[PDB]
Amino acid sequence: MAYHSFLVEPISCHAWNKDRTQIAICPNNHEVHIYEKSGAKWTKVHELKEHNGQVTGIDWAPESNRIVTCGTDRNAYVWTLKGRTWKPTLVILRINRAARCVRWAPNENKFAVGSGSRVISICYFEQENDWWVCKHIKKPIRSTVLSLDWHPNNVLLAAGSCDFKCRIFSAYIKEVEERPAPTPWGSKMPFGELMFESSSSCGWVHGVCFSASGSRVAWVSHDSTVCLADADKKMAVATLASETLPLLALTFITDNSLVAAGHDCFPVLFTYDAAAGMLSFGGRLDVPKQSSQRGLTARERFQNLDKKAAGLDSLHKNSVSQISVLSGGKAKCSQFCTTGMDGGMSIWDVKSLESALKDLKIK
Amino acid sequence: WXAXCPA
Amino acid sequence: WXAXCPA
Amino acid sequence: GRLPACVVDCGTGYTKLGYAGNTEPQFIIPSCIAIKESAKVGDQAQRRVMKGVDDLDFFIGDEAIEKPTYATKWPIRHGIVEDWDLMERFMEQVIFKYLRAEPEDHYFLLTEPPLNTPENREYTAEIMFESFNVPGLYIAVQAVLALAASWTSRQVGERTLTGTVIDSGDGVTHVIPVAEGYVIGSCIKHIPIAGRDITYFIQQLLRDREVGIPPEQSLETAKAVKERYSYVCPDLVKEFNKYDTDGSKWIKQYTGINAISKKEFSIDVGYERFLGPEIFFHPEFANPDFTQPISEVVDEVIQNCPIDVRRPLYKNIVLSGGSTMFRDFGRRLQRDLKRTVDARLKLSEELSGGRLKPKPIDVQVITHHMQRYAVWFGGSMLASTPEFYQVCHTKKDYEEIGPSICRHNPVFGV
Amino acid sequence: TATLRPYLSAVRATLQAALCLENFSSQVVERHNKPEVEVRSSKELLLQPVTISRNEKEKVLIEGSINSVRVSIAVKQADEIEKILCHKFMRFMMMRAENFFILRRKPVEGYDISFLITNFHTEQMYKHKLVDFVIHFMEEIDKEISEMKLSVNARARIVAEEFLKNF
Amino acid sequence: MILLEVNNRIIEETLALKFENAAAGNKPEAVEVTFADFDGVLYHISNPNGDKTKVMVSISLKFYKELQAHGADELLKRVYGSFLVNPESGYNVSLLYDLENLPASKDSIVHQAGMLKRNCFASVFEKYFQFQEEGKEGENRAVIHYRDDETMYVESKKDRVTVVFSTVFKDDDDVVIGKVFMQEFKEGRRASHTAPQVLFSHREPPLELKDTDAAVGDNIGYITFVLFPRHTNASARDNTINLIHTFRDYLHYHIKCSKAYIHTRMRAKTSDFLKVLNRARPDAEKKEMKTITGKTFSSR
Amino acid sequence: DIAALVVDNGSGMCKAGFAGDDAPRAVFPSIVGRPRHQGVMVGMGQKDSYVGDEAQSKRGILTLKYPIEHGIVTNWDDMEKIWHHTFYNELRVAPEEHPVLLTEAPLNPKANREKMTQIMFETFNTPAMYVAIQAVLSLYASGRTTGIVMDSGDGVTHTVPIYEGYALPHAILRLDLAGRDLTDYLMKILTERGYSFTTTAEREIVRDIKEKLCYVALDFEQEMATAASSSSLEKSYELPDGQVITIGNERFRCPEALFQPSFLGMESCGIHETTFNSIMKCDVDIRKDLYANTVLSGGTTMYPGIADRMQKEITALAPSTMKIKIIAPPERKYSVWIGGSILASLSTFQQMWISKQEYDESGPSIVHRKCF
Amino acid sequence: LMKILTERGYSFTTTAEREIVRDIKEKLCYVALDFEQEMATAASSSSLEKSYELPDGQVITIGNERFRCPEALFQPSFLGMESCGIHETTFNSIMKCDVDIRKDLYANTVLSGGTTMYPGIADRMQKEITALAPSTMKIKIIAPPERKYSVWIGGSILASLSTFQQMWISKQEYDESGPSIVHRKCF
Ligand SMILES: Nc1ncnc2c1ncn2[C@@H]1O[C@H](COP(=O)(O)OP(=O)(O)O)[C@@H](O)[C@H]1O
Ligand SMILES: Nc1ncnc2c1ncn2[C@@H]1O[C@H](COP(=O)(O)OP(=O)(O)O)[C@@H](O)[C@H]1O
Ligand SMILES: Nc1ncnc2c1ncn2[C@@H]1O[C@H](COP(=O)(O)OP(=O)(O)O)[C@@H](O)[C@H]1O
Ligand SMILES: [Mg+2]
Ligand SMILES: [Mg+2]
Repeated sequence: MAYHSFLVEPISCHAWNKDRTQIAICPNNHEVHIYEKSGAKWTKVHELKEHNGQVTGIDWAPESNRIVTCGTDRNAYVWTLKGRTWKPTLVILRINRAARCVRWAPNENKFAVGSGSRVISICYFEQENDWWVCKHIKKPIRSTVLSLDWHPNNVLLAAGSCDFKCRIFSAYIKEVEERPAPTPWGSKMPFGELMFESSSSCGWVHGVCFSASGSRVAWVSHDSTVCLADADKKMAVATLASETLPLLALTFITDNSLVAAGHDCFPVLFTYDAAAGMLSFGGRLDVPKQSSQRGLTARERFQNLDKKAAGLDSLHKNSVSQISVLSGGKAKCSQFCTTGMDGGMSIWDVKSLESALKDLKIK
Repeated sequence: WXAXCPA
Repeated sequence: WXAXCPA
Repeated sequence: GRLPACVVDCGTGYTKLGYAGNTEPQFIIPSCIAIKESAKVGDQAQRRVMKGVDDLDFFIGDEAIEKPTYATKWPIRHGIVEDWDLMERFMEQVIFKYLRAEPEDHYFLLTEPPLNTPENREYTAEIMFESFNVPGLYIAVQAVLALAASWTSRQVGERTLTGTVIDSGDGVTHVIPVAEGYVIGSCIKHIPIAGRDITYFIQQLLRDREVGIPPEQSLETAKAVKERYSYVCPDLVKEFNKYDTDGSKWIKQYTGINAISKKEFSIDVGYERFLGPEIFFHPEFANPDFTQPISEVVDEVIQNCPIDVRRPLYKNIVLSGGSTMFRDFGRRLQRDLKRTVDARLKLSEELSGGRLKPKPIDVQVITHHMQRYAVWFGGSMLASTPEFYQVCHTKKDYEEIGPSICRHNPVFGV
Repeated sequence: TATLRPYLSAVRATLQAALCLENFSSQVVERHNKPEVEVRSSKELLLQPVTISRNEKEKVLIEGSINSVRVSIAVKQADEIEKILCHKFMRFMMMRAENFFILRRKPVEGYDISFLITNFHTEQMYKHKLVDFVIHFMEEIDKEISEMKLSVNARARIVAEEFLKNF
Repeated sequence: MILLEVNNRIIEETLALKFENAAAGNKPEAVEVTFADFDGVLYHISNPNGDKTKVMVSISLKFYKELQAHGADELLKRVYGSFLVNPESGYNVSLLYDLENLPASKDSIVHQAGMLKRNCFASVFEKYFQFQEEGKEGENRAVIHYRDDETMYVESKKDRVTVVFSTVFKDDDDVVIGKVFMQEFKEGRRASHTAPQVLFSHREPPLELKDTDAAVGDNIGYITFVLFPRHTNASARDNTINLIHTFRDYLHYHIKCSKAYIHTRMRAKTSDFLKVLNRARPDAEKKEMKTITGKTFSSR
Repeated sequence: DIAALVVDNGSGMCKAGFAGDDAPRAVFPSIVGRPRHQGVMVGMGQKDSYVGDEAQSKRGILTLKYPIEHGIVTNWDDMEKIWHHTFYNELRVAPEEHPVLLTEAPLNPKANREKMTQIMFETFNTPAMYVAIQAVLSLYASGRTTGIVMDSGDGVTHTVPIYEGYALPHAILRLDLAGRDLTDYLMKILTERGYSFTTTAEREIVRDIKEKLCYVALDFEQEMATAASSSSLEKSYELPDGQVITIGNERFRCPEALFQPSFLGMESCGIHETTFNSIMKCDVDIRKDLYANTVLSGGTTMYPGIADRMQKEITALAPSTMKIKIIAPPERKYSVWIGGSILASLSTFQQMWISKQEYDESGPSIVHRKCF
Repeated sequence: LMKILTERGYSFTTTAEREIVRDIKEKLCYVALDFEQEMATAASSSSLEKSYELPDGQVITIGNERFRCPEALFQPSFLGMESCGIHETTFNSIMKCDVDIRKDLYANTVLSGGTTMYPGIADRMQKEITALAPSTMKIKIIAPPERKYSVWIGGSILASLSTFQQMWISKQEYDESGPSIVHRKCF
């Protein structure tokens, strides 16, 4: 548990490697900065500069150690670590607007890039030509694709959009993997199929996430509502309308409990009751911290008496934009990392958070 | 005042 | 100074 | 009936006031304002709030330089108004004290340099339309009116509507090629090096060498030295040598009066006789950003205009403004331009193969009887015609569209 | 003040229900990043324009979006002198619209002033302090205009005394 | 400048220049200068029939008919002597200076030539001053059309002189500020122990304007001065005439300076609001020290 | 933002730095040395004027001259030398690119600041300057907008009372009595013991003795009777040539002159009574706020136990219900400079410069309009 | 004057030099008939400077100061005093009285005291009062040729009166009623 502010400008997106010893962040510009954990302090080890616009999606494949970065220059790059430097391989996305998000597949054989061209790009490799190619899922989509998360069976793909709908497409690529096994979502799974499409018509969808077992899909809306669709119950939707500001990211720490965050800057916890089909506000995870005041010197007193004649009680001073699971997977998580629009990186802990608050029960 | 006394 | 005291 | 339109040419070092229809400006005052300034602390927008009626305790023009207890401020720098409070007060005394015009019965014709930012025009429109409530305004470029001031001194039958106007005032020097009466705006050149830079250079020269000049007049002297003993040299190092070997003839004496004890001081005017004007043909002497002589700038101006209007433009280069009243200025300008043009023509002939010898381009620099106020008289022409009242921005146009009515001028497209 | 307290509380609560802005690149043009409420290019990134009014002629129109918020204020103007002073004051506010980073050089038609807070203003500057600035403007503008009116009255009296003194 | 002045600067400048050129012995040059003044007055200094030795200064006024009445030229004649000649075609009054018969002390005739409009006005106005001095009640009362939509109703009685300005401004902003500048005009009599009785009215015209053709309406304001025999005696009537003459122009002038006054307070309050906004910009942790120009410091 | 040089340059020691720091970058005694013997060893390099620390180190063969005396510049050539050494040798910065915030004591002749402006604009060509009053900067450094600053430099002492920012210019009390007079008095009284320092190179030794050993006695007569009845106050100082001297009674007799100038043959009141008079000249409604905000500064108020003496002396002159606080921070010597860096780093201060252009058109008479 | 002389560079601090400064004030100072105009004149010429010789041979020249010292009488704001000038003081003292007598006082203003021996103080006082008082009334400043001893002359005339011998405080009266008798015997 700690908080580290890498910079004062927002962090667009971050990604960790397998052993959670290095982090790749976006300093709110074209570069990708790879920092390494050295004892208790962070030290920048790599700078990846190939993009023309600011990066909007980074993802780090654990087993193969390949980074994928998509930015607003309509391009994607796959960085591989040659000796001591990261060399990029360009992927031809064939989109005509800025990309928005990128996600490796669980088996690291393909990756999905959601863009603002109203398409999803499933990119894979062609070792016959050393050619990173891509196919397009573009039928029921009518706006930007904001968030992606893959099913544990390497085929299905949850996608939230600015068209108010959360969908579950089938990203089956019949040239890199075998025909998948039937899931409670459907038995017919050709590429580009539509397995599920939410009924919401209000608020954009900032974040979607599959369960640890791939039987539940949860998402957050700008409508302040957090929803969860269960597949073992005829794809039934359980919604919870919050009374705070909207959420931007979420994750599955267990098969029953979610950890969301957003424009409130503090993580909240929700729970799912399968015996009733309804979400419950588990409550705020962070304990409101008391920020110490400092006495003013004479140089600073006059400097802010001439020029201008903390308010927030959490670690982050701006909205939280991305939540990842550090260690423990999604079946039983113990650490989750949050990055927001204040350049900070909060490594949380589930055990310490459950210890600090005894009114907090994780289903 | 105006005439007589001040005010 | 000029008058009073030196300076 | 109609009353004559007011013409107010506001320049950096001097403002010319008059009523359109006359032959010369009714007033030529310095563009300065004397206001009461004391030792205060705080911003400039905060110490300018005067209680009561104390914001009308100011003077302008000749009456603002005499006042020894007031602080004299110059609102216009490089032709661009940097202070709008002082400019509004200056305008209100220009209208209500000197011109004695009721600003609701007279169309106004103000002036501007080429590169005046559009926000300056919008502020001028806001001032003249909402504060003074003029029925119509017209902000014409300064040098384009200076062309129609050379017709009073040239023989009949050779008063052309095509020429390159060179206006060198107190704060800015701009070159405007007019062809057949249409301002070729995309070729206008604009250099912020002008008379006042010469006056700063001359005072810095005098202060490094001479002794006995009272500090409070160190500028007032460098103007009397510049506008009296200054000429143009055909060569610089040769002139330095001519001053070094025969100083007894080329070094003059200037005798001024210290206006506190009325004693007289005497200084020696030496190199600053020819180094002053030389910042026209060597602008790096005063501003290290520019490095291009004025002959080369004029040649670029004329060589960018359409082809079949290049030969008449070379024939009617009209000087204007005070800073061009230096002895043999036009002569050196024409000499350099003739050199450039003849060299280019010989190169074109050589490249052609040597079969035709084209007509040598006639280059002429026109000094006339009206240079010191050549702009204003031009305005006094334009603001005396009927068609003038068809190109002004009527009060209705402002009341409808707003100050953005005055946002366009012939230097930029769309 | 204390007569604008519920009106200002409602305006402030509606301001921090919007101003939850996010970065967003355009959809109708290749690589531009423009405020989506100013261009009105996509109708899916535009929230409902909500009006909060204290009476018929004092109101705030809030137009939200995914990376921008446009807050137009129609101020109280009781008589013609207050109208003239409010016009001139809003104009002198627009003149410096790069020192006010959240200001707009021209008000929305029908409204007296307009602020345009994009997402960069909420990433690089404090959000709650922007809300506080808007609410403080709405609190103090009436008072400042009334003091302008009193200044005009004092100027008129001084001018009258300066004339009638010479007789 | 608080109080407007009565002497025109262009006339004085031009005539002084001509008289300096003539007194030094230089040959006279041509002159043709046309200009204007307040209240729609039109001046023209020229030469009669290209005669470069004579300078004729003509003036066209708005009280055209009131000056042609019998006895309205006593002051003009008295002050201008032989300089007063027949009006130039299209103008109303005309002086004629011969550059070869100029008397000594050329400052006095130029000081009296710059006040041509003031003298034309005071000539048509001292009629009632005399009608009151001579102890006659019910003397002629008239309406001087000193402008084109505004009037000045003058009346002379046994013991007073009543002057009623019927005034109206052209612009809407000027009208709105003029309502205030005229409402607050009775608060001036607290600045002096001797000031003429001033009455303001815009609900209804006074009872003096019910037999006469002075401009009336629902957009016009009426300002009544009651000049008593301590403001119209033979020693303090010059100042009274100057003030009654330049009153409307002075009010217009100060209405138009009120805006340039208010602009400073508005700039101050704009800066005060910018200082409240500044609380939103997060203070930097380290700034790079620059130079007066703005370039890098180039040193520690 | 712009970097503006802050050059205190009071009498005694010149302290120059950049605006925005917490301590002056270069502090050196404002002296100018001149060789007073023939040069015989040619080829080693020689100079005809040493400035600052170099003149101090070589003081054995120089005639140290102070260009400033009692807060007034009396030799402008040496002042220009000092400024040149400050600009091009200590700070090593081009002066024609940075504004300059100089300081001047109150109630000095106007010709002083006039010639200062003329020198700074016509010799070094600074683009802008500003001449501030020392005590106002001292109050800036203390981080408060109300109080009476009591600045006792090396050549001049002065008090300035300020309330809510509105300084009262009719109660500013100046007193030409400071470290140099005390140094001369110590030179005088050191003879009675048996030591004679008479040359301007040994005045530096006497100044070091003063600022290392001298201190202020809380009760003068008690301390006199004590040090005159027992050898428990004597201290020994080693001259730069091995000799050791022992001073007893003199230790507190040197600074005591500050509290009763009758020792120096002067008529003016002590510094405590001067401060009390300055306070009493202000209106009755602010005195209580001044008593609790007395501020000391200058290197002459660095004597051990002077805050307690000033408190004990003012408390005897003020009503028994007023609380007397002597706010003496341990960084008092640099306070006048520290307030300067605070001032020149403000945003609105850019509107208070004297721009080179404004001077080029108005001569030196502009400082009286732009700077109070 | 001791304070403003430091502007020129002259420092008089000890009580012995206050007498020199007082001799300068009572030999060179004069009241200006128009303060702003005299200030503008003394700032654009050298015809207002006068040289005084200290009693050691040193010669000083004072210019603008000559009339800035007595001007404090008409503008105490220079001394940081809130009170009004002596002209407004006299006018207010007159206006405190009944109406019918305000005329006579206007024509019988009698200066007195040494401080009113400044050249040009009568004219300045007259101008100020006639600018304050109504225009009909007449203002006459009775500044006698001598007014340094006028109080003493009046005291002599009073003591030499024959009707005054019944108003002395007699020794027996003091021995009977103590000092406080001075509050009832004397007005
Ligand atoms: N005869 C002259 N010779 C040289 N310089 C002159 C002459 N007359 C004026 N100047 C310079 O030109 C400037 C004034 O000319 P002007 O055309 O009025 O400029 P502006 O119109 O911009 O004020 C001043 O800087 C003055 O020194
Ligand atoms: N810490 C100290 N203790 C005692 N005396 C000191 C101390 N510091 C400085 N002084 C003496 O005070 C005198 C004047 O102080 P100084 O700071 O030099 O004035 P200024 O600030 O004008 O340069 C110096 O000569 C020095 O000897
Ligand atoms: N001619 C003068 N000019 C200026 N000041 C004077 C003049 N004569 C006297 N004074 C000053 O006025 C003060 C009063 O003078 P005086 O008539 O002696 O009354 P008092 O006896 O109360 O002092 C004196 O202190 C003196 O300094
Ligand atoms: Mg010009
Ligand atoms: Mg000091």
